[PDB]
Amino acid sequence: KIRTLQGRVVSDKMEKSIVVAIERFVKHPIYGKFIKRTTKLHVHDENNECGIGDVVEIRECRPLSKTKSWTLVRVVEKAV
Amino acid sequence: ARYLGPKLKLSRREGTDLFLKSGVRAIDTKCKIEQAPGQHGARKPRLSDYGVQLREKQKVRRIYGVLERQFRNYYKEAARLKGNTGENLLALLEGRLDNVVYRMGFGATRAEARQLVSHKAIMVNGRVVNIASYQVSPNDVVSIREKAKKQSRVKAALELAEQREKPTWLEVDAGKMEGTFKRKPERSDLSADINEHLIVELYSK
Amino acid sequence: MVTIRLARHGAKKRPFYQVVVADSRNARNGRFIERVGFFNPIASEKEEGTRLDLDRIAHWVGQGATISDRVAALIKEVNKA
Amino acid sequence: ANIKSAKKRAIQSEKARKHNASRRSMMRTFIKKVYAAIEAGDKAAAQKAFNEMQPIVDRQAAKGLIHKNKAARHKANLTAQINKL
RNA sequence: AAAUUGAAGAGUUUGAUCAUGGCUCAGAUUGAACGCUGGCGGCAGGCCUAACACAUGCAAGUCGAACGGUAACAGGAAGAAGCUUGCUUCUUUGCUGACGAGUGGCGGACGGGUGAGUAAUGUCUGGGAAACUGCCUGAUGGAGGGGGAUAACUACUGGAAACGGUAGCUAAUACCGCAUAACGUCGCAAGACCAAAGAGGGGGACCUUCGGGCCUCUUGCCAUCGGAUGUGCCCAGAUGGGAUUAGCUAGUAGGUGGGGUAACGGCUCACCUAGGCGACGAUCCCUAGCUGGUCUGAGAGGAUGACCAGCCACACUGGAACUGAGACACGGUCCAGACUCCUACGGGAGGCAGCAGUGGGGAAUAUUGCACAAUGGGCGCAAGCCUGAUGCAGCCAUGCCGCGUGUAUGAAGAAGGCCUUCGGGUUGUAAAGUACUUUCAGCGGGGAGGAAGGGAGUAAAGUUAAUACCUUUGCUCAUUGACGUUACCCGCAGAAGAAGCACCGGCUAACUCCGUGCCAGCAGCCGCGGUAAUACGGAGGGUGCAAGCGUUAAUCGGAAUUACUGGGCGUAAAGCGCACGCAGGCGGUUUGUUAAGUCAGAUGUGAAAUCCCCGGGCUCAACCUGGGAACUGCAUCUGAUACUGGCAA
Ligand SMILES: [Mg+2]
Ligand SMILES: [Mg+2]
Ligand SMILES: [Mg+2]
Ligand SMILES: [Mg+2]
Ligand SMILES: [Mg+2]
Ligand SMILES: [Mg+2]
Ligand SMILES: [Mg+2]
Ligand SMILES: [Mg+2]
Ligand SMILES: [Mg+2]
Ligand SMILES: [Mg+2]
Ligand SMILES: [Mg+2]
Ligand SMILES: [Mg+2]
Ligand SMILES: [Mg+2]
Ligand SMILES: [Mg+2]
Ligand SMILES: [Mg+2]
Ligand SMILES: [Mg+2]
Ligand SMILES: [Mg+2]
Ligand SMILES: [Mg+2]
Ligand SMILES: [Mg+2]
Ligand SMILES: [Mg+2]
Ligand SMILES: [Mg+2]
Ligand SMILES: [Mg+2]
Ligand SMILES: [Mg+2]
Ligand SMILES: [Mg+2]
Ligand SMILES: [Mg+2]
Ligand SMILES: [Mg+2]
Ligand SMILES: [Mg+2]
Ligand SMILES: [Mg+2]
Ligand SMILES: [Mg+2]
Ligand SMILES: [Mg+2]
Ligand SMILES: [Mg+2]
Ligand SMILES: [Mg+2]
Ligand SMILES: [Mg+2]
Ligand SMILES: [Mg+2]
Ligand SMILES: [Mg+2]
Ligand SMILES: [Mg+2]
Ligand SMILES: [Mg+2]
Ligand SMILES: [Mg+2]
Ligand SMILES: [Mg+2]
Ligand SMILES: [Mg+2]
Ligand SMILES: [Mg+2]
Ligand SMILES: [Mg+2]
Ligand SMILES: [Mg+2]
Ligand SMILES: [Mg+2]
Ligand SMILES: [Mg+2]
Ligand SMILES: [Mg+2]
Ligand SMILES: [Mg+2]
Ligand SMILES: [Mg+2]
Repeated sequence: KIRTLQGRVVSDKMEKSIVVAIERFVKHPIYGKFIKRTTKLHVHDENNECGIGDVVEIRECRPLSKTKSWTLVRVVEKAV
Repeated sequence: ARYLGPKLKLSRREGTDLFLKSGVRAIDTKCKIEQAPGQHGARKPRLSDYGVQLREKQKVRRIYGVLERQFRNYYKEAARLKGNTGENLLALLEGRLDNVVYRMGFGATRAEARQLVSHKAIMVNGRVVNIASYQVSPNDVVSIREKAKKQSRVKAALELAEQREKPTWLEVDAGKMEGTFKRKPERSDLSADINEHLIVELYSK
Repeated sequence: MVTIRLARHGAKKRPFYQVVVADSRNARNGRFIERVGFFNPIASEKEEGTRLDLDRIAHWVGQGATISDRVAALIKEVNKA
Repeated sequence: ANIKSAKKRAIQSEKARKHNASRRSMMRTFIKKVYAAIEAGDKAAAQKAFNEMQPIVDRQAAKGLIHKNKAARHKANLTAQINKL
């Protein structure tokens, strides 16, 4: 019962870290239409157990660096 | 403020009697009610919807002595209160202290009642009131003070009130110079010559 | 020091105090934490001039909130009933 | 300075500045001794300097010139660097 | 139970009509300004421009219950007193009450003001961990024994001053060791280490070196674990315009290892990877403090953020750091620069975007007023001191609300004015006259409330050996208000001291006459005026408001005229010249499952103030206030599975 977010992975070139393209379904305040405003983050990737195009679940932890504030807990649907 | 000019002029402009005089004599015996004031009188004015709404509002304003700034607030209060806006405005206007005094018969004219209230000859529930726009509540008692209970004008007012029609929602004891506001007056208990629907449409323009 | 005091409001010459718990650093009529009861010194009869929350005031006095002289006088008066 | 309290605190913050600077330099001298003995390769001189430095740092932290969180960091880092020899 | 109840259009394109479409107006508001006029009172408001420059007076001081000391003052034990035999001298004397100056503790980072800068290091909403925290409070313990010197002070001396320098003495809760070391720090552990300060009141003798020892009470000090409050940091979303800003970034993204901050972190350093942000708008330019809220609008919406409250930035300009629990500090300290000031020419001082106030700018915004008497804040055990915070007073019709400037009668329809067909009508019950009332303003007198506390005592309880000192509980006594000549109430006489502004062709309610002649002129649009102008100027009359009335500037509405609710593209403006196609938008039908969007409930929060509903109190109202609803939102949990979407068949 810990607040977590699930999203794709876009880049793995950085050492021991990845990025997550969190996607959501937000309703427009004015026109009342549902859109997809994505959100990018920097997630710690100890042991580099991830890959590009993979679905991951993350967790909010202490800031590891200037842009790092999230860490992963597992990996699911390791599509190639 | 208050209007200090002629009153039969306003009555002629409105085209009907507004009860601004004592009523000892008739209106025709004192003025030409059928002829509008000014050089261009003796011809019936031909007015539009805005004109007739303005005349309907001005008739009530001149009858009750209220001004535009104090009448718009009454209209706002009537609209704010639930129910018929037009009936609530009339009820609030009838709830004025000077109007209540005039209806009871302690004053021959509403202007005289206002003057008495200003000069502090009237108390409500034993407490004097110095405001001519005091809102009377049900089960209230309005009595004349001892200092001014021996007024020839204050007794001729009752002598004319007994000739005039009596209010159902009020009670009065002429011997004690006292009256009771029983209930809030209804639409049926008032005159039928006032079309209150012409004021709401005018103020919502 | 977190304290319980009286913040003044109302029109001129007719004040109305509210017993509130706030830090001594903050202003009188500015920032506070909780509002506990009011006080009308010019209130007439058959009209409550004090509606303090004794349970809530004790909850702060047990944590360290001090009490002003006027607040203590009002507490004594309300306890005298 | 238009206030007597400000005029007095002006020299109160100077005498205290001199005392705090002297104590800080005295502590940093032992800190530098430990850091210079660490990389020399010895494991006895560095340990002796650590025992010479620790009470001074603890006393300064108690007096309030520095913080116990900083004193603990200094001691832990020096001990970790010494234990690798 | 209630918490809402909410929608108007008109004029003008044209010989005439319809349609589309542009312009203007009736409406509601302002921190508003100008013209005319001007009775009062109550609650509110008052440099939006030059974050331009400031003369002058105040705005942060307090503690003798921290310690040396008495420069002033009064109360003196004693004695030198002129002697009057008690005293109107006066050395000396800190012993006493108190205290200039100084050391020291605390406060100065709160309170107050401004919005230049910041379009994100800021603000709001909702989540957190990796942190600190004086004064406040709970608990566990300790509180031992020493020292060297500095002020103030004395002598000398530099300098015009500001400001210092040298030689010497002394005090503490100032400073430093030092003694111990725990549930504190370090480390796997063993083990190492870090703290204090005392002060005041009263008493029985065991003691006294006659100062005090000794006992009790209060207060104060140090370590740790806590609590509350406050502060620092991080993430997600939201928070202006411009693409005629399409490429930016090398400490830049990350990693390893040191250093550093109270704390995580390129915060910083050495090395290694070439990454990171960006069409969902990176970067750059312009403007702009943000929010709760305010105006308009029925409503979604549009504009805006003055006064009340919360957050952020700043204190002449650009940077810096110390003390300090907490500033990189409005009235604290260095240095550089401009602007003033003193000068003996070597040299020094100052920062009103604090409260009043000055000059200048502008259309424009106030009194160098009283008081700490209340609520707060700082200091102090307390009394008590300070407080331009605050409570109040002064000016301004700037806005809101209330009252009045008299009521009744009063036709000979007075006189006069205006119009006229010359009969008359209008001003007109209007005035005068007649009886009455006196609110407000003025005079006199009375008179609440904002005042709870504090002090002096007394009795009891606690307290201890103790009826001592101290705390609490009651009771008694003389008191503590700037406002204030208070609110408020009662008599005096007398209608006396109190009404103006705009408009009258249509929009829009209200017409006649006289002077003029496309001249003078009005104007928001249509437009009027070229000898009978209801449109110019004046008079009479009338209409709308009212101590306000008009004009001007800004916002919204009408404008469905940026249309999500709520519009169009054949001919008024609007379909790319036509195709392919990435991202993207949408998507046939059945089952099963997940339950993200969506739907229901619950919890936390969504500050207070403001809107609204039900009431209450200032003689009503404005105004204040009690409770509730609401704050359409966000986060989490419990579920439902009809639809979209994720997965499989
Ligand atoms: Mg008025
Ligand atoms: Mg200086
Ligand atoms: Mg035409
Ligand atoms: Mg049109
Ligand atoms: Mg000055
Ligand atoms: Mg002194
Ligand atoms: Mg502001
Ligand atoms: Mg000490
Ligand atoms: Mg020790
Ligand atoms: Mg000691
Ligand atoms: Mg580098
Ligand atoms: Mg490290
Ligand atoms: Mg590091
Ligand atoms: Mg700005
Ligand atoms: Mg609309
Ligand atoms: Mg805005
Ligand atoms: Mg300036
Ligand atoms: Mg500066
Ligand atoms: Mg420091
Ligand atoms: Mg700052
Ligand atoms: Mg300061
Ligand atoms: Mg500064
Ligand atoms: Mg200043
Ligand atoms: Mg000023
Ligand atoms: Mg001026
Ligand atoms: Mg000027
Ligand atoms: Mg005070
Ligand atoms: Mg002073
Ligand atoms: Mg005549
Ligand atoms: Mg009077
Ligand atoms: Mg009193
Ligand atoms: Mg008309
Ligand atoms: Mg005109
Ligand atoms: Mg003519
Ligand atoms: Mg004219
Ligand atoms: Mg005229
Ligand atoms: Mg619109
Ligand atoms: Mg259209
Ligand atoms: Mg064409
Ligand atoms: Mg076309
Ligand atoms: Mg085509
Ligand atoms: Mg489908
Ligand atoms: Mg769901
Ligand atoms: Mg829900
Ligand atoms: Mg009431
Ligand atoms: Mg709220
Ligand atoms: Mg499906
Ligand atoms: Mg799809």
